[PDB]
Amino acid sequence: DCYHGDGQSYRGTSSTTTTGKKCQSWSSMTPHRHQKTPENYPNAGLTMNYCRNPDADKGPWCFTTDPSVRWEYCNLKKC
Repeated sequence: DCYHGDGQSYRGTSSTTTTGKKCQSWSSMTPHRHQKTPENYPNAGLTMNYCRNPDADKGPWCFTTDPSVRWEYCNLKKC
């Protein structure tokens, strides 16, 4: 659907970036290793590969499943 404000409260099912790439799961370290895991960000709703905003950036984002592109913003409109 959409997100409000900076989308740190977004708990949707969206999981595709702005360029149509599929998001990587927050609990996997492949293809990109990272520290934005549910253990490090317990209140961010980090589940499956859904778009989220653990670091309080401008809007929901995800690590991508393309080995060449670490992360991008998600394909979501601002409510």
